[PDB]
Amino acid sequence: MTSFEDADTEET
Amino acid sequence: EETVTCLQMTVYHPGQLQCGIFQSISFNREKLPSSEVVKFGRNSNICHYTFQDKQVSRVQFSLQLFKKFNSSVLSFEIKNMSKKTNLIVDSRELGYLNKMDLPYRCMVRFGEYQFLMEKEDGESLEFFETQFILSPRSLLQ
Repeated sequence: MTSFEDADTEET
Repeated sequence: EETVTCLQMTVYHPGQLQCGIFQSISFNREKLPSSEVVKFGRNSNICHYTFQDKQVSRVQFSLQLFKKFNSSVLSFEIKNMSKKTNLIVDSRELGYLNKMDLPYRCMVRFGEYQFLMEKEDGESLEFFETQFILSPRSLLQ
């Protein structure tokens, strides 16, 4: 699963 | 102890009510020392103010005080920190690591966030306080 603080920044 | 500069920022994001965007933010006056650099980010580490948004860069922008050359009061400088998204301050876009001096009042914007900022001068030079305020409705138009 995804790790929130470290994730890439998501554009949309 | 003397009057203290206050920076007041009113925030709106549409759907601030949904996934606790602003969950991690205090809406109370805080007092801070001038030496500090205030950061705004998705990273709980190394940000005073944290936004729980997948779309806000891990660190988004930062504030930094100083005083102008012939001035006897503190001013703020805002620097962008997001390769991804530009920071628009009153219609001017700031790219990665661009910075500028803040007007006493301005709109700072990025993504769907909206921050309306308004500074009120103080005597003091070693502390300033910041206050967050919540806006029910969009601050444009």
